[PDB]
Amino acid sequence: GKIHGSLARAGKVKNQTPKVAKQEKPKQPRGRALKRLKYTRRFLSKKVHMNKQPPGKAG
Amino acid sequence: MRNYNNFNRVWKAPRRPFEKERLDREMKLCGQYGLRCKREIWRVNMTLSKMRRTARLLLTLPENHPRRLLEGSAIMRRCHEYGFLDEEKDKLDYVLSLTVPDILERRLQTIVFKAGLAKSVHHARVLIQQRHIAVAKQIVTIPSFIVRVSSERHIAFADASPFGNGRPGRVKRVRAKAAKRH
Amino acid sequence: MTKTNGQNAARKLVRLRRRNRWADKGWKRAHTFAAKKANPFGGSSHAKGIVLEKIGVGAKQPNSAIRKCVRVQLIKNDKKIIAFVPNDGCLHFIEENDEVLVSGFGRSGHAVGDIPGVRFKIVKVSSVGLYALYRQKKEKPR
RNA sequence: GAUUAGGGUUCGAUUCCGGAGAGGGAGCCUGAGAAAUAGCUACCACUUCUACGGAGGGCAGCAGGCGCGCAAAUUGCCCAAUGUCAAAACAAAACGAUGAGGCAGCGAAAAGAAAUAGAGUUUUCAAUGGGGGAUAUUUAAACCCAUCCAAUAUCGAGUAACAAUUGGAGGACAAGUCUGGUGCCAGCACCCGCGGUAAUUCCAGCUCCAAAAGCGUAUAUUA
RNA sequence: AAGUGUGGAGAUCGAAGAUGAUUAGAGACCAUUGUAGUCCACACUGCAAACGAUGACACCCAUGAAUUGGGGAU
RNA sequence: UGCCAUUUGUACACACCGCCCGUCGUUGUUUCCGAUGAUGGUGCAAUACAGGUGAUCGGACGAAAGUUCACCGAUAUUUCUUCAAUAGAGGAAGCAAAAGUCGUAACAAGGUAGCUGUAGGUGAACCUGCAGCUGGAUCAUUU
RNA sequence: GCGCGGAUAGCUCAGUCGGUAGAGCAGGGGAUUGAAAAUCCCCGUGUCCUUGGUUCGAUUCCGAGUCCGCGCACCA
RNA sequence: CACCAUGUUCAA
Ligand SMILES: NC[C@@H]1O[C@H](O[C@H]2[C@@H](O)[C@H](O[C@@H]3[C@@H](O)[C@H](N)C[C@H](N)[C@H]3O[C@H]3O[C@H](CO)[C@@H](O)[C@H](O)[C@H]3N)O[C@@H]2CO)[C@H](N)[C@@H](O)[C@@H]1O
Ligand SMILES: NC[C@@H]1O[C@H](O[C@H]2[C@@H](O)[C@H](O[C@@H]3[C@@H](O)[C@H](N)C[C@H](N)[C@H]3O[C@H]3O[C@H](CO)[C@@H](O)[C@H](O)[C@H]3N)O[C@@H]2CO)[C@H](N)[C@@H](O)[C@@H]1O
Ligand SMILES: NC[C@@H]1O[C@H](O[C@H]2[C@@H](O)[C@H](O[C@@H]3[C@@H](O)[C@H](N)C[C@H](N)[C@H]3O[C@H]3O[C@H](CO)[C@@H](O)[C@H](O)[C@H]3N)O[C@@H]2CO)[C@H](N)[C@@H](O)[C@@H]1O
Ligand SMILES: [Mg+2]
Ligand SMILES: [Mg+2]
Ligand SMILES: [Mg+2]
Ligand SMILES: [Mg+2]
Ligand SMILES: [Mg+2]
Ligand SMILES: [Mg+2]
Ligand SMILES: [Mg+2]
Ligand SMILES: [Mg+2]
Ligand SMILES: [Mg+2]
Ligand SMILES: [Mg+2]
Repeated sequence: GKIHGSLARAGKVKNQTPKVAKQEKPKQPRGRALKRLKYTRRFLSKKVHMNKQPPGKAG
Repeated sequence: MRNYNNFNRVWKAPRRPFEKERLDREMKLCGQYGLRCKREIWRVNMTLSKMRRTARLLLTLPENHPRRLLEGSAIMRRCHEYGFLDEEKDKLDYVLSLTVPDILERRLQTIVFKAGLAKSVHHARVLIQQRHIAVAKQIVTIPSFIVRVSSERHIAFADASPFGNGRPGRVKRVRAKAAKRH
Repeated sequence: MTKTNGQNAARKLVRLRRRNRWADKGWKRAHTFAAKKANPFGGSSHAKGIVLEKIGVGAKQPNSAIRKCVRVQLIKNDKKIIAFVPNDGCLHFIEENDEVLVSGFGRSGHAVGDIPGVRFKIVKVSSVGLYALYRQKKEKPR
């Protein structure tokens, strides 16, 4: 038919999302010490890619 | 309702919140001076902006004008008093050349790092806020305390601090209780 | 060929400007009263209404979906409007005869892009926030 | 007041000044001053008690109540201060009244200051708040803050579990050619656009970015 | 210009309409006609691509053919 | 039937197998007209008129009750005006939505050059008459 | 008021004058497509008011009776 | 100067 969506299909993708849970991951420092952690990695530990990702299916 | 106590704002957020040149300078200023947030930089912007604006109004005024002799000798006085300008700089054109790291060097977090009372600039901010530094036998717990020139001689440990001449702090004292029950 | 000088020509310039400000669609909307008397919200924000029925509004070209939205009838002035329900799901949190807190969305009543003829938005259903129900901060009463 | 190079554009129910009103509308008395309303008379609209004969009401005072709405707190303590009134200083058997006005409770309207760690050789050493409490101090009385863990003699961080969040990662606009799912569906997207079985944009996990005790959104309004 | 009113005029072209034809259809173009109109008088209308898509009045402004009317030299 | 070059026009750009216009169907929306229905205030001025104020009498026990008249005037009711809201059979206009129908009007000399005004005709884009315009498909041909 | 008339899938509807049921759309899956729309194939499928008299059996016959339309009436 | 009307939706 002309329309392929319905009100009955509401929340289709969010229901069938496989429901992964977050992992443990101990807390980062907060406040002034988190700015210390930002500064030491992007400056003291030497384009600059802030989030370089490992190679995937694009190459 | 009938309360006339006044209050204003001391900082201002920048136009253009994502400038890659500006965001890189301010992360250097949060690292080189041990700052909590970008807002502590932004009041140092507004503090210096107001000095840079009044001193630029007074140069529109001629010399031997009443608002430039008075109140132009006030803004050169508070630069010399707080260490913003050394005593050679007396012409009022040097207030227009002040920078944000010229003001951030005068914070009590920086002098306690520069005088030698702490290993790092993040050691200094802890020891101020944990009541160890007295400026004139006055325990100052504010890191944004702008130290005057005459106050530099008298920064030391507090007389009530365990690092000075006071009683020993918590980890010795709660251990001295545990050795007492035995 | 444009305007007048003259040291005594200020009444001409004051009259000239007050008529040409009516051509400004921001000045004219801020100074006429068809702006609020036809606004379904009473010149305000976030008006409450009662859900009447659920509608699937099909998206405009080149997009193709049906947008899940309710038709609500406001309480302050009894005006029927159609308002969008934002997120994946979220008509499962709305039943008929529910009180909903409806804001506009975006563009001062000018129908944010894909959805045709819908210019309001559900914020809060049954006095609990609709985005809090989506992220499951809390759940519906009764 | 907000914004503003300059010229401006807006907001001003709201603390100070003035004007007006006390449910609507009149009309008066008394007084130096009222067309007074915690004064009177009447009508209109609502309205409470009655033993049915009758008698009363006026929170745009302060607390509250119901409605109305997108939308705004305690039926709190006190005259200690600021004042007003007045036959009146305080004290002495012997404390003038004050919902003016203070004070506290609620209170992320908006503003200041600021923790959530430091230091060193897997492994230790020091710190001091949040918080418990006082010979007490504040206070009218409490509260708070401030001071303190012996002055002969005062509790306490480790996963410091005493655990930061809110929005994003195609572009503007700072930051992933990562992995799983769905397959023009579900949804996202202010705008441009994403999604049609290899999604830089959806739903999620990771990892980053931004601001941070804050941060989204909506409607007004200035640039 | 079309249009309207009242009188004239009514040659030609001709909205409407009528016949032919073309066409899948032809309510169109093309052919033959033909009413109102076209033309005049007196009224009315005031709707144009009423254009140079360029408001009016002054000022300054380089060059070479021309052109229309007036004036002056030979 | 095609291809290549030059000139020119174009609203075309996955490029004429392009683009595109109106009527008609379906769905949803906001206005307007409309017999009739109806609401809240103003103003206007008309009577009736509560109370009071002043006056005149009164004088129970100087001075109450009460007369009478004037004035200020609430309220009630009616008459039109005016502002703001509102129901309506029916009749329309507009807008918005994934791929329904009919033609093909425009864009090329778009196959009758387009377009302005006006007048009349038509399912519908539109055609036709008259005078204009080039924004034309001609800046040009008795020197 | 009487008479003429019609009820068969989710809906709509054709019937051999008295031997048992036709499609189509709506539905679920494929072919097709770059995904769709159209299009083609294949699949679920209608105890026929209620029933009687019962032709070997009433859907198909006739008459009773829900349903829903149509022809026609005081008397001067 | 006979006639010569049209090509669904996104996307590449
Ligand atoms: N189209 C909707 C838009 O939403 C806006 O609404 C609001 C927000 O979207 C917007 O918030 C922005 C935020 O988006 C943006 N990322 C950063 C910015 N600082 C925020 O601004 C807000 O937050 C700061 C706190 O720092 C406040 O000081 C500031 O006054 C406030 N405007 O500021 C507005 C205040 O709530 C406009 N009100 C509206 O006119 C506009 O049309
Ligand atoms: N209150 C007056 C009512 O107007 C009605 O008239 C309605 C229609 O005649 C008229 O038709 C509109 C039309 O304006 C517009 N041009 C197109 C639109 N589709 C139509 O809409 C109408 O018809 C469609 C059905 O196709 C419906 O879906 C739609 O809800 C309905 N409003 O719009 C009117 C409502 O918007 C009826 N005559 C009747 O209910 C009554 O007269
Ligand atoms: N919308 C207001 C007006 O509608 C008219 O046109 C409208 C319709 O006549 C026109 O109809 C078109 C039609 O052109 C074409 N032949 C077929 C197409 N399916 C129709 O489309 C219409 O109908 C379908 C639903 O049937 C809708 O999904 C679609 O959005 C809508 N355009 O679509 C337009 C609706 O947007 C005027 N042409 C136009 O001026 C104006 O847009
Ligand atoms: Mg201490
Ligand atoms: Mg006042
Ligand atoms: Mg009244
Ligand atoms: Mg109150
Ligand atoms: Mg992916
Ligand atoms: Mg993600
Ligand atoms: Mg021919
Ligand atoms: Mg002829
Ligand atoms: Mg074609
Ligand atoms: Mg066709």
